[PDB]
Amino acid sequence: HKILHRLLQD
Amino acid sequence: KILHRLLQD
Amino acid sequence: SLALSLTADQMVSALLDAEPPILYSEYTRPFSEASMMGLLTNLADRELVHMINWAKRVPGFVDLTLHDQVHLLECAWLEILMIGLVWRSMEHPGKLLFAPNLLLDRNQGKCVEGMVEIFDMLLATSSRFRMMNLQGEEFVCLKSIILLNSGVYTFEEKDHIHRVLDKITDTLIHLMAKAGLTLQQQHQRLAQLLLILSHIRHMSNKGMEHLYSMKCKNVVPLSDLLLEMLDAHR
Amino acid sequence: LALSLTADQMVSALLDAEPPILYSEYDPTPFSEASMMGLLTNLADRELVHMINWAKRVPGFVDLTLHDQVHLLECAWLEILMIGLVWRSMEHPGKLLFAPNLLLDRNQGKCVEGMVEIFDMLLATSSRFRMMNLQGEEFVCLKSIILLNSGVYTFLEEKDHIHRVLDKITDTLIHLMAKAGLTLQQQHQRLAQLLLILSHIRHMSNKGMEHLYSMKCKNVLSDLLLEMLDAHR
Ligand SMILES: C[C@]12CC[C@@H]3c4ccc(O)cc4CC[C@H]3[C@@H]1C[C@H](Cc1ccccc1)[C@@H]2O
Repeated sequence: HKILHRLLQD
Repeated sequence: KILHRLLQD
Repeated sequence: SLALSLTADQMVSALLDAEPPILYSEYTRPFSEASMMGLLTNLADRELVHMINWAKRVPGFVDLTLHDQVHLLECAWLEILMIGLVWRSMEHPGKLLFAPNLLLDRNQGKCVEGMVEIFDMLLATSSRFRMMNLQGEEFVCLKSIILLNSGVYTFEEKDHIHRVLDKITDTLIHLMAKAGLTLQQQHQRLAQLLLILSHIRHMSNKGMEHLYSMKCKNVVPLSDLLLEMLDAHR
Repeated sequence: LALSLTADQMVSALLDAEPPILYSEYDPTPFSEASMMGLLTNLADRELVHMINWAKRVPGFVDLTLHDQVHLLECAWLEILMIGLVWRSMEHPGKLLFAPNLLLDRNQGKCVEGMVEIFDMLLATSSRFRMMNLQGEEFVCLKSIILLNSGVYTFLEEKDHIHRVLDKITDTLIHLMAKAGLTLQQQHQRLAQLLLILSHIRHMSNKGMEHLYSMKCKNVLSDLLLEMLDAHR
């Protein structure tokens, strides 16, 4: 899991 | 400085 | 696929509209090494959040899968921060405008060690932009090129990216022809702009080293997001 | 001097200046990490001697002061070695032709750690040149651009001389592409595609320097080579 993943979907 | 020399010719 | 359809003019407007805002530094007393580092890593961390939302607004970037979007941002994030810093420092010769309330000269780069070298390289890029009279329309094209180019050769998905890169190239030429430049001046200026990206890449690699080294010697904690973008270059 | 040149004479002058393809001491009688790396660094050291004399033939380079000639070479020497390796590897998919007797795939670049990553990057660059069907006349232009550009902003009227020559090389690339029958739109696009690759070559060189300085300390190896490094230290 990456924070970068989350910010790209939000 | 080797490069200095090889450039000097 | 919509990035392809756009006119040169629509590409410029779409990029200018995507532009992230100029953030402020937390500042205010004279700088120690650890305080200088703290202000910069705090600023970079907040800019990262805005860069990620700017990237999604770069035409054709949403058409990529999530895995590729992560890869391109992990590879280019410092380059993108640097070209932006260089851009907004154009009308401040000899100084780096990290933030409107954080304008630094190279003598203030001595506060942290090895910082001066990157400083002079960054000031040199800003002096190059100023000498070329880099336009804002050209700048936003270069920044998105960095985003799509820097990590493309470390992956059907390339073809799209390459087709978008060609579209941005057409946009650059279109801006120069609109500016009255002759055909020869157009491809010469196009080459001069893209060669600067080689130096921005160089500054980024040296910045990664400098960021990783003073990370292991632990003066200020880095945010987990910044720490993850940095660990991707290992 | 260099501002004189015909677009066609620019090409032929660069083609004539091309250094030779050297051989390694590779004896296929497997190697080790130390031995395989010994061959590579031995080969790079001998290529440096030719690159220096090739740089003297690059138009406009001799017009530079000896201080700036050293600087441009100290910054670009590994970039120039890499683009040449990538160039002579175009016709060998999944393999790097370090020397006619030294052709390697990524599985053998594993012998040294972290070299696998640089190997894939060099292979990806070579595959990109093959996909674009890079021409030798375009290659010699790019290699000379690296020599004159990579160090230009680490260096007043001497800079403008370098940028004047760089502009002429840019004119040459366009001249070649228009001669190949490309539309004006296709020329600008191809010009951009070639120059963006130099950003990745710069990246491979930066990581190559790290892998290199690391084993200057690890201490498994040339005087001229150890001296090129400290400049990037
Ligand atoms: C100063 C710095 C390069 C430039 C970075 C940057 C660029 C644009 C921008 O808008 C914000 C920033 C903030 C981060 C900047 C980098 C930090 C780094 C120096 C450093 C600071 C703290 C610990 C280790 C190393 C490194 O040397």
